[PDB]
Amino acid sequence: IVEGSDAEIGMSPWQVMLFRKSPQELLCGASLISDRWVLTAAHCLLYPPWDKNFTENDLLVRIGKHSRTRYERNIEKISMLEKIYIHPRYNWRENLDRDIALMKLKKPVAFSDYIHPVCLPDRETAASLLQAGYKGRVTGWGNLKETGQPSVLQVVNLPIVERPVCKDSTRIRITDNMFCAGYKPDEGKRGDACEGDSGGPFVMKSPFNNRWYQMGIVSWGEGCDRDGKYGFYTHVFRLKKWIQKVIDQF
Amino acid sequence: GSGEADCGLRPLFEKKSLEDKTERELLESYIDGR
Amino acid sequence: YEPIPEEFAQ
Ligand SMILES: C[C@@H](C(=O)NCc1ccc(C(=N)N)nc1)N(C)C(=O)[C@@H](CC1CCCCC1)NCC(=O)O
Repeated sequence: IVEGSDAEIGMSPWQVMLFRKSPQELLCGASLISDRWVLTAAHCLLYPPWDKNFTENDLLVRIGKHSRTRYERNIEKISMLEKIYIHPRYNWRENLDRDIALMKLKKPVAFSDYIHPVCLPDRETAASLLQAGYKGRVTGWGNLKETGQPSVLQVVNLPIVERPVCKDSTRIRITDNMFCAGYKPDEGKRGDACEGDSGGPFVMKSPFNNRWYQMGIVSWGEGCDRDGKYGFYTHVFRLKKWIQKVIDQF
Repeated sequence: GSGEADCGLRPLFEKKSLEDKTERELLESYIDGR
Repeated sequence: YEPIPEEFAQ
């Protein structure tokens, strides 16, 4: 997170950390959607250009954290993966289209004041909130500047941007399963996700029932918090059906 | 519903009627805010 | 990063 601020305790009870066993290091961000399933970006697990191809036993899932490096005894919960599912049509070759993956935990995690699942949007909710100008929130333990890292979970509120503006800001072919967010060059305010925040949740609080819904997943960007450039996120509702399939089928 | 009842309600905030330091920034933008 | 307990390394 660039130009954000320290999150307050229990502010993102669904924030998950993808931790690599060896070497022990932050891999990606992720989110808890139920007591047995975590959602993240597919490029966190598979991305050939960088020789990345992790499997169930290469990593751990850490839920309920605040501090980036400390083992938060009695607060955080470390879980093991039983199965990883990458969207069958994930296009890592061209534009990172369909950058999504689901992870099944070995055992259900118990909720607490720091561990709680976020909601998945439904057609009605996505349509009401997914509008240009409406702000969302991104959280992560990633880099603070493009060129080091935070001690505590960082957070930023960012406005969703009109599809047109998103297209004309890059040479990469944008698709319907993506959306971008960030402040424009002349808006005075700034901020963005960055390396390390990948797979992290972009959420919005419904003004109708007071619940938090995950609308996107930190996917890609060109640099971090660069004027004229924007962050791109996986459109969670668009892939909602593949999510339901996977879950009630396995 | 489209998420196990209870999802999205944070133990330390919504369930106690407390708000975090910047959540109103979001809500103010769901109409015409900036 | 602070080392995490061993009974997790699986
Ligand atoms: C796997 C991703 C990646 O690094 N994601 C991490 C990442 C970086 C920056 C941002 C941001 N909102 N500013 N979000 C996520 N890649 C390779 C990229 O985003 C490419 C951009 C394209 C690579 C080819 C496929 C389309 C994206 N740029 C790297 C960089 O700028 O640091």
